[PDB]
Formats: sequence, C-alpha cells, structure tokens
Amino acid sequence: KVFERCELSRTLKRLGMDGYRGISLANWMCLAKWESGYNTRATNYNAGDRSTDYGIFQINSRYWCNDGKTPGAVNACHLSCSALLQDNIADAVACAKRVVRDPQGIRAWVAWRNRCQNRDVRQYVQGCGV
Repeated sequence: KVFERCELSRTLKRLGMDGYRGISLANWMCLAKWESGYNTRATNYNAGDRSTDYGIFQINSRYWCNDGKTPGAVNACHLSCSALLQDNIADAVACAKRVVRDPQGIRAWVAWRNRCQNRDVRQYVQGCGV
C-alpha cells in the first residue's frame, strides 16, 4: 500500500509513534517519506552485504527481521521480514520502535541523517490534524 501523507501521520499517531523515545511524528514522517515514499511493499537488496531492506521504513534484515537468506543475520524484532511488507503497518511500527530503543535512536537510518536531521520537518505533518 502507498499511504497518502496525512493518512499516514494519523496512522502513526494512533500507533503511538508521536514522541516515542523523544522522536516527533514529523521525524517519522520524514523518515518514511525518504525511505520508501510511504510504500509498505518497498524492498531494496544490498548486493554488497547480501541483506535486504523491507517496508515503509526499509528495515534491514541483517539485524532486525528474519528472511532466512542473510548470512550471520539476527532478528532483533523477532519477526519474519514478510511482516514488514503488510498494508497494515502495526508490525513495522513495533519494529521501528525496537530500532530506536538502541543507542543511536532515529539516527539508525542514514537517510534520516541525510534528509531529516537539522531540517525543517514541520511540513511533513502540516494540515494533517495530528
């Protein structure tokens, strides 16, 4: 599913992402926007290390979910990577929360550092009623 901007912001807010571990909803929106264009079925294979990024937040299989084909990988979210490709984002959100409980927090995603950190992210939620 490809979420519309405001539709997604309300979905994320209902799922408890607004301010989760000090991360505002606008930051999560900026993250999902730049990671997948709000697309839940997005996948990206990384030929260099044989891992794959899954879903709306493009969570990597090396550390976060199990896809059975990533060498020496772990499954910190204790989910099949398939769970990160559903239209319903509950599992992807649960996993994204797990990612940020680690020291790096939102910085775990390089795209966030590139396109969101120290940026004006207000525009991602303007007019969405969140």
